[PDB]
Amino acid sequence: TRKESYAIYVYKVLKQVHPDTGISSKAMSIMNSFVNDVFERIAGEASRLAHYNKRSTITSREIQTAVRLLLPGELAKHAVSEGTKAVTCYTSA
Amino acid sequence: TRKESYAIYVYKVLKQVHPDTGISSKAMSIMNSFVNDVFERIAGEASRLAHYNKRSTITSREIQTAVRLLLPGELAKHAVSEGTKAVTCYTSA
Amino acid sequence: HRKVLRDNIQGITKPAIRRLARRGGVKRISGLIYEETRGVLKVFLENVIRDAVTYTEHAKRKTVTAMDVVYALKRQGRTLYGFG
Amino acid sequence: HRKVLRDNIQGITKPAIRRLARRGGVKRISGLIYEETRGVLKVFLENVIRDAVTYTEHAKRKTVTAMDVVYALKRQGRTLYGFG
Amino acid sequence: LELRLKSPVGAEPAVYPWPLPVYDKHHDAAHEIIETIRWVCEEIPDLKLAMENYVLIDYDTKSFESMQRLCDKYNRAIDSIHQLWKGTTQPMKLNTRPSTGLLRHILQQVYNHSVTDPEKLNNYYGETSFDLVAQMIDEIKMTDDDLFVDLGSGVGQVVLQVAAATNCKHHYGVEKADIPAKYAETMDREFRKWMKWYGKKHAEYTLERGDFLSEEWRERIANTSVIFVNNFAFGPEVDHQLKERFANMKEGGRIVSSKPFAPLNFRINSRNLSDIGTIMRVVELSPLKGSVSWTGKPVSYYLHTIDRTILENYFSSLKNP
Amino acid sequence: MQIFVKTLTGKTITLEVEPSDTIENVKAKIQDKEGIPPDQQRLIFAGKQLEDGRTLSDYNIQKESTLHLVLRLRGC
Amino acid sequence: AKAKTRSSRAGLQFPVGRVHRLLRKGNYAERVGAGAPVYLAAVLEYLTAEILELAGNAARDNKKTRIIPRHLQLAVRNDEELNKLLGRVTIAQGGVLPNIQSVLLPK
Amino acid sequence: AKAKTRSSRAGLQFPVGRVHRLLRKGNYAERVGAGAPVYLAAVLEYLTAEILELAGNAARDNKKTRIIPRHLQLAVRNDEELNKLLGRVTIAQGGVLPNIQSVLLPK
Amino acid sequence: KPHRYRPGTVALREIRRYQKSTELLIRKLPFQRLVREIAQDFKTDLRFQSSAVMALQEASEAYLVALFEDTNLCAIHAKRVTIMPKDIQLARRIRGER
Amino acid sequence: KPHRYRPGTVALREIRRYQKSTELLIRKLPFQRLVREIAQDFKTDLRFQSSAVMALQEASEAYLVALFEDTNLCAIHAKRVTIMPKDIQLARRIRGER
DNA sequence: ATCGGATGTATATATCTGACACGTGCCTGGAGACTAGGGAGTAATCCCCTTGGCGGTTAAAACGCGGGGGAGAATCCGTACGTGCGTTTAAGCGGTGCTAGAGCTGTCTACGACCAATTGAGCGGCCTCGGCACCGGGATTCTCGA
DNA sequence: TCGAGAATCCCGGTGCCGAGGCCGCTCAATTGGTCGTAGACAGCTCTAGCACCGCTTAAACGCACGTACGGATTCTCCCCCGCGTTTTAACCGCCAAGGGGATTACTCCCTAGTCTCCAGGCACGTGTCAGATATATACATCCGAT
Ligand SMILES: Nc1ncnc2c1ncn2[C@@H]1O[C@H](CSCC[C@H](N)C(=O)O)[C@@H](O)[C@H]1O
Repeated sequence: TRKESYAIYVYKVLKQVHPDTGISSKAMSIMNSFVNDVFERIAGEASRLAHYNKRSTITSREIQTAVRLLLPGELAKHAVSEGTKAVTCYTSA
Repeated sequence: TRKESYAIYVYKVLKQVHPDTGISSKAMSIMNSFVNDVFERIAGEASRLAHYNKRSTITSREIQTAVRLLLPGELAKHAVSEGTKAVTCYTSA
Repeated sequence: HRKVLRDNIQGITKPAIRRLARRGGVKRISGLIYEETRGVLKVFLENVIRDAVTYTEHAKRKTVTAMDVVYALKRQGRTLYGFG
Repeated sequence: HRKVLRDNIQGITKPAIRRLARRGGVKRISGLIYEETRGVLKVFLENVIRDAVTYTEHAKRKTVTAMDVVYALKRQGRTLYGFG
Repeated sequence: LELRLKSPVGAEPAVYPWPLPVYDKHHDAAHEIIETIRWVCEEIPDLKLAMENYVLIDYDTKSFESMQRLCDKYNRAIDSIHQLWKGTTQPMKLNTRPSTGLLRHILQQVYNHSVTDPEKLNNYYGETSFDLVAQMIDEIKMTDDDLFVDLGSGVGQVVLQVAAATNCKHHYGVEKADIPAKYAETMDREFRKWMKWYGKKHAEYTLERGDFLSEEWRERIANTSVIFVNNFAFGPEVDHQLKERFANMKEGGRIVSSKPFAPLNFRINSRNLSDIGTIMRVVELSPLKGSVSWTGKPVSYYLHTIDRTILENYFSSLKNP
Repeated sequence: MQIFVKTLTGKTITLEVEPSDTIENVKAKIQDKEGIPPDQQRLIFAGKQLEDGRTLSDYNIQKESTLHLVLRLRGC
Repeated sequence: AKAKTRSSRAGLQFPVGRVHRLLRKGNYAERVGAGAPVYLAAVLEYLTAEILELAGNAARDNKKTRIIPRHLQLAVRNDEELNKLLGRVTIAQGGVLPNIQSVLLPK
Repeated sequence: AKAKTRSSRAGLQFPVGRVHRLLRKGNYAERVGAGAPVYLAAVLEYLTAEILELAGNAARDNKKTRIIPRHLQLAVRNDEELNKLLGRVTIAQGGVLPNIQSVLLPK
Repeated sequence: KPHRYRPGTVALREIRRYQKSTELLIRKLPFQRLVREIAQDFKTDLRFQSSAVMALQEASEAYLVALFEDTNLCAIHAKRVTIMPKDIQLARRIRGER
Repeated sequence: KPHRYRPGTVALREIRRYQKSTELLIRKLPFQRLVREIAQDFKTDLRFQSSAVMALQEASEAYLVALFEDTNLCAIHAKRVTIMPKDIQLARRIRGER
C-alpha cells in the first residue's frame, strides 16, 4: 500500500541547501512529521480563518494570514515573502 | 439579521434544574460561549477521529470517543451515559 | 489633525498593579515589581493585539472587533468567555 | 496462559531518575525525588495511555500502535515528531 | 535694535534680531552665539590668544547690553586683527579642512537657522545624530572618484556633513515627503551661506526631491558607489525594489543601513541565488549605540560591500568532488 | 579560433569556440565548464550587452579577444 | 405528518436540528451520521445542566436569584472536573476563588 | 499537451499537487482556491529549508556528514524563532541543549 | 496616639476585599489608551469596538492575577512573602513564555 | 590514600555526559512492564507495537527531563542546589498540572 | 600558589556493517481541457456606533513620613547525599516459534446527502415589573495597644 | 489578658433598568422520497508481537564514610506599608460628526467536477560508504600534598 510521504521533497530541499550532507531515516521521518505538522497548523488556521469570516474558500490570502499568525516574527516575514513570491511566479506562467 | 444563540436552550435547562432562578445577560453570553466552545472541542476531536482512521463520517461512535477524550473522568462517564440514553431514546421512537 | 502617545504604559499605575496583585493573593509587593509587571503586561497585550489586528486586517476592516480579540485569545490558548 | 503485573513502578530505578535529572541539569538530588518522580511518571503515563487506549478502542483494534500514542500526545500538547 | 558679528575672515556679517529666538528644548540663541564664538575661538589660536581679556561668568541670556559690549569687543577685535592681517603677517588659510566638533556645531547652526518648528515634522522619520556618521567616517574610507548619496535624507543634515567633511565629487540627498524636503532646500541654501560665513571648503553636492525608485534614479544609483539609508521603516517593497536596483552596482560599492538586507550569518547555496546576499559582504560597526527614545537597544548600522567574488568561488566550488 | 572569458574577480579562461554558433551555445559550454547558470550570467564587450539568439560574429568580436563577465540575480 | 422535532424526540432540550446543521455546515467531515447530533446535543445539555446546577447553588449561597458571571466562576472553579475541562478559559467579570495562602494569614 | 508539473511552474521543490490534494481531502473548507496550495507549499518548503540549513550547520559543526535527530534538536532549540514555533514539540532521539546553570559550577 | 494597623493586615483586608469582589481593577481609560498605543505599531488608524478593549481588559487582568498567583507561590517557595522580579521571571520561565 | 573526587564533580561530569548524548536513559524492559501494567487498567489483554512503547518512552522521559529543568530552576530560585519534592510540586503547580 | 599522579576524555586509525543512496517497473495520482454554477468581488446605500470634545464632580493617584518587619547576610551544626567498592541481578542480545490480529480485498446493504414542499420554532422588537444597585444607619466583629 | 476605633456586615427602604414574558414573521427544521457509496462484514494472508530460552555483562543495590549543604538562629538595615494631604485625571453625562460596518443587488471568474493521458514517486532491490566500535595513545583537568 502506498503510504505517501514527504521523503523525496525534504531530500531535494536538503540537496539544494546542502549539496554534501544526507539525512538518516529517523531524521527523515522527523522532517516528515514536521512538514505534516506545519501543514496541519497552517491549514487549521486557514480553515478557521475561512469560517470566521463566513467565506467558503481557502484562498491564498487565508494561508498568508495563517502564516502571519502561526510563525513568529522574522519567520513570518520571510515565509510571507517567499509565499507571495511563489504565487506571483505561479500566476504569470 | 438573525444572530443565532443557545440562549433559550440554556434557559430551558436552567428552568429544569432550578425552576425559580434566572440568568443575567452577561452570564447568558458566557453560557452561550461555553456551549459553543464545548461543541467546537467535541466536533474538532470528532473530525480528527473520523479522519485518523480514513473514515468520512462523524457517527455517534466518534462523538462518544471524543467525549471520552475531552471531559475528564466522572464527567466523561456521566456524559456518555446521558448520550447513549438519548440516542437510544431517539432511535427507539 | 494627527497624534501619537509618547509613553503611555504608566496608566497601569502602581495602585493598579497593587490591586491586581492583591487579587491574586500576595501579601507584600516589592518596589521593583511594578516595572516588571508593566513590561509583562506590555508583552501580553502586544501578542494579543498583534494576533487581533492580523485577524482584523485579514477581513478588510479597520475596527478591531471584540470577536477578533476573542479569537486572538483563543489562538494563544487563553479562551475568553463573554464576548462571543 | 497469561501474566498479570503487580507493580513495575519500582522498575524505574534510582539510577534511572538520577540519569534523567542529570540530563536536566540537576547537581544534587534529595532522596524523596525518586518517590515523587515515580508518582509523576505514573500520572503522566496514565494520561497518555488512557488517551491512547481510547484512540485504539475506537478503531476496534487491540494493539496500541505508535500513531495512537503520537495522537494522544498531540492531543495533550506534547506533539511528538519521529514516529509518524 | 540688533546684534551683529562678522566672520573671522570678513564674509557677509552675521545678523541677529534684538527679539529673542527661542526654538526647542535645548536650542537657544544665547548658547548659539556662545558655541559659535567658542568654535571661532578654537579655529584660530591667535583669537583666543587675544581675547582672554577679562570677560568671566557674569553674563545672562536676556541681559542684552553685556552681549552688546562683548560683541563690540569682538568687533573691534575682528577689525584690529584684520589690520594685523593686512601687514606682512600671514593668516590661517581659508581653504583648509575643518575639525569635527566644528562641523558638528556648524550643522547644528544650520539646524538652528533653518528649522524653527521640528514637531511640524511629525505630520506622518526621526533624527540622525552626527556622531553616528562620524564613527561611520571612522569606519568608511573613500576617495574622490566615487559618488556619495543618502536616500531619504529628510532635512539633509548628513548630506552637508559628508559634503563639508570628506571628498566625493558629487554628494546627493533625496527626500520625498513635502515638509522635510521643504525645509531641506532652505537648509541647502542657508548651509551654502554659512559655508560662506565660516569659509571652510566643501565639494559639489545637492538636495533633491523625488522617489528614488524612478527610472532616472535606477541608473543613477547604478552609477554611484557610496549609499546611506535608514531602512528601519521603509517597508518590504521599497527594500526589495532597491535590492534589485543595487544589483547593477560596480565593484567595491558600499551600503550603510540599519536593517541589514542580508543577515550576517549568510552562506550562499543553490536556493537563495536570487537574493542580494550573494553579492554583499556584511560587516558590523560599533557606534555610540543609544537611541533610547523609541525602541533602540545597542544596534549598529551594518556595512554592506558589493563583493562579487564569493559568488565566483561558489560557482567554482560547485565542481569539487 | 580562440576566446578569452574575463571574470570580474580578475581571472580569464581560454576556450575553443566557433563564431558561427550562437553565444547561447558557448554560455551553455560555460555552464558545462564552470557551472555558471544561463539565467544569471551576462557577457559584455565595450558597451555591448549580448543577446543569446545572436552569434559571436554578429556583434563583431574577433579572434584572441576577451568578453567581460558580470552577474545579475536571476529571479522569476 | 406532524412535525415532531428531533430535540423533542430524544427528550433533550438542546436543538438537535441546529447541532446537526452546525456539524454539517461547519466542515468537520464530508458526511454526518444521524446518530451524531442527538449524542452531541445530549452531551451539551448535560454539561450545561451541571454548570447551571452548580451555578444555581453558588448563587443560592450568596442569596441572589440571578446567576451573574461570578457564580459561574465559583461553579467552574469549586468543582474539580469542570475546572479540569475549563482550565484554560477566563470567565469574564468572574473574579477568582477567595483563598489566601497559609503563610500569609497572621500568627 | 506537454505535462509541466504545477510545482515546476512555481519553482518550488515541495509538490503543490499533493498539497492541493491534502487541502481538498482534509476538509478545511468547502472550496480550495488555486493560489493557496502553491503558497502553502512555498511556506512548507521554506520552513524545511531553514530547519535543514541549521541542521546541516549543526551536523557539520559536529564533524558528521549526516543529519541525525540530535542535529535537528540542536538546530531548532538554538534558533529562538524555530524554538518558539517548535516550542511544544519533542523531537525523538533528540537530546537536550547543553546548558547548565552557572550556580552549579564551583568558584 | 492615633489608631494605626500593623504593617500586614490592611494588606490581608485588601486581599479579602478584592478577592470577594469581581469588578475591574485597572482604570478603563488608561487601559484603552494603552491598547491604542500598542495597536499603533501594527496598523495605524485602527478603531476599537468598546467591547473589544473591554475584552482585552478582562483577558489582561485575568492573565495578570493568574501570574501573581504563580509568583506568590514562587515567593512563598523561597521562604519569603514578598514577590520580586526574580519570582515573576521564574513563573514565566516555568510556564514557557521566556 | 586512594584517588577520590570532591563530592560535586562526578555530578558535573555526569551532566556533561548525559546532556551531550541522546540515549534513552530509562532501561527498556522495565518501561515495557510499566506501560503494560498501566495499560491493563484501561483495556484488558492489550498489545503494544514496539514503536508505541518507544514513543511512550521518548515522550515520558523528555517530559521528565523538562520537568527536572523546571525543578532545577525552582531549587536554584530557593537559594539551594538540591531538587526536593516540594520543588517538583511547585513546578507542576506553576505549569498548570495540579 | 604551585605541582604532579591518577583519571577521564579527546584525538587518531583500522574494521565492518547495515543503512543510506540510487536505479527499475509500474501504477495511480496529478496535469490538462472543457463545463456549469455559485461564491465572491465590487459598488452603492443605510445608519449604528466610535471617536473626539465640553464641563462638573471626586475618588483615586501621587507624594511624603515614620517605622516595624521582613530580606538578606553571616555563623553554626549534623545529617543526608555523593562516591567508590564490591556483590547481586536482571536487562539486553540473539535466536526460534506461534498465532493473533492488522491489513487488504470483495460484495452489499443500510444510510445519509440532496432536493422539494410544508410549517412552527425561534427570532427581533416591545412592554412590564421586580431583583438587585444604591443608601442610610445601627449591630457585629474584629485589631491593637494596652 | 481586654475596650475602642473602625471596617465589615446586616437589615429595612427606595428606585431603575435589565430580565422576562408576549407577539407577528420568516426561514430553517421536518418529512418524504431517491440514489450513490461508504462502512460493515467475511474471509484470506502474513507480519510481528508475545513468549521463552540461555549467555554475558552492564548495570543496579547495598553499604560505609566523609563532607558540603540545608536548615535553624540571630542580627541588622532598609524598604515597603499605612496614613494623611494634595492633586489630577478618570468618569459620567451630554453633545455632534461621520467613518465605516452591514446589508443588498449584480455579475463573472474561479473552482468543483469529470474524463483522459502519462510520468512522478514509491516499493523493492542492491552496491558501498559514513559511522559505530574497538584500540592505542596524547591533552585537560581534578585534587590533595608543601
Ligand atoms: N520614495 C522616497 N523617496 C525619498 N525619501 C523617502 C521615500 N520614502 C520614504 N522616504 C523618507 O525616508 C526618511 C526616513 S528617516 C531618515 C532620516 C535621515 N535620512 C537621516 O539620516 O537623518 C523619511 O524622511 C521618509 O520620508
